Parts: sequence; C-alpha cells; structure tokens
Amino acid sequence: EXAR
Amino acid sequence: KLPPGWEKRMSRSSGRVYYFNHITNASQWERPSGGQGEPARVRCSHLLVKHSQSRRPSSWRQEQITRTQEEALELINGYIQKIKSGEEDFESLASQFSDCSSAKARGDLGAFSRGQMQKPFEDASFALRTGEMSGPVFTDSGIHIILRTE
Repeated sequence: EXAR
Repeated sequence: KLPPGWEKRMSRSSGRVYYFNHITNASQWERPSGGQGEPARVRCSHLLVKHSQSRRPSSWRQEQITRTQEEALELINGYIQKIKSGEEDFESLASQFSDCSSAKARGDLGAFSRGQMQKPFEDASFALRTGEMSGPVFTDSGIHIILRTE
C-alpha cells in the first residue's frame, strides 16, 4: 500500500 | 567510484569484504560496478511483509497480522536468501507471501515517478538499477523487498  | 549508495564494507561476524547500498539496504559480494543522475521513472515489483505495527495490520493473507517487526524482518531476510540462492524466484514468493494486494500481479506495481510512493520505498526504488533487488526497506506499511524491472 505504498502510496503517499 | 561506486554507484550512488554503494560502499565497500567488512562483516563484523566474518572478516569477509562485501558491498552495501545505504539507500536500498542491498548487500552483495560482487563489486557493484567494474551527470547521469537517476531515472525519472522506474517500474518496480515488491514483496511486503507487514507486522503488528504496520499502518494497516491486515492483508488478504490474514485479518490480524500479529508478527513482530523483528519476525517480519527475519521473514524478509529469509526470502532474500532464497532468491539469492536460486531456491526461489522473486515473483513467485511475492504472489504467495506479499501482504499487499499487488501479490495478485506477482508483486508488480507498474511504473511511477518521485512523489508517488512513501519516501523510503521511493528512495530505494530510484537507487536501484534495472534488474536489481533491494535489501529490507522499512516503511509505515511494513518491510519491503523491491525489484526494479524497468
């Protein structure tokens, strides 16, 4: 889920 | 002399020389090279292992992620060793064990630019050269292994  | 992030180190356990990247946390025995900057865009796959302290301690693999951060790191280190040995393949492990929905794409996240991923993931991704794999990368989501495919 690595989105800003 | 060495590409960005890379430094020649010696093991405290062994006396053996190796090469370490402070940005990707990658380790290897091979010297990483024999105004370019960095790529404006990269494509990366990843394998995520969450722990009890992850932002969302849940995945398609288990509602209640209860492993500790140290146990997740040990799992990550085990996967890295299996990939480096040739016993396992990165995409296969990511499909089976990544605590991220991108497992259904065999870890593939597609292409992205800076400012789109969490800063530790982004810093590692853009310090990888094509085909390279990171060491353990710590983010708010958990611990990642990252493979730069483009």
